[PDB]
Amino acid sequence: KKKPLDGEYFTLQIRGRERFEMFRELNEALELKDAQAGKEPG
Amino acid sequence: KKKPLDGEYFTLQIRGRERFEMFRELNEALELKDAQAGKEPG
Amino acid sequence: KKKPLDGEYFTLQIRGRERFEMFRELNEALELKDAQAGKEPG
Amino acid sequence: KKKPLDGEYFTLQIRGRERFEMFRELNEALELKDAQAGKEPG
Repeated sequence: KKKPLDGEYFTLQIRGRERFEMFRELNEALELKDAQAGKEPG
Repeated sequence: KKKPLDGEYFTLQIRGRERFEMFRELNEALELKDAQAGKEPG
Repeated sequence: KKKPLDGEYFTLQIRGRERFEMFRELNEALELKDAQAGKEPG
Repeated sequence: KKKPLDGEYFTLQIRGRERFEMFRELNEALELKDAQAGKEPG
């Protein structure tokens, strides 16, 4: 498929695997919002 | 000092510089509470 | 439509107007994923 | 003691008890850093 070039691309070292999964959820959250930006104004 | 056994160490790609600073903030947030887990709750 | 059984309904006092808008953003974030829990993951 | 001028005070309806405990955790997180804003960064 090859996705287009999105915004920049940084990284973050999250210590502790427990809190790691927690941050991952927040990442996907904002990710879906960005995809809803190109969606209808509704 | 600091911590004997360090937890795992993963990483996360944060697209977008604006949202990046947002996640980094939460990172130090949880890290602070971790240092408070040393002395019992008071 | 929307959702048959609504989950519980609590509340939270957010001190500071600046940080307030920050939490509200995460609120709608999780709410969006909840609506996606209807159709299987794809 | 504590803080002279308290910031504003709003509220937020968190649907779902599971996600509720999640937001509450981040609440105390930012509150802790606020108390550290007293002494310069070190």
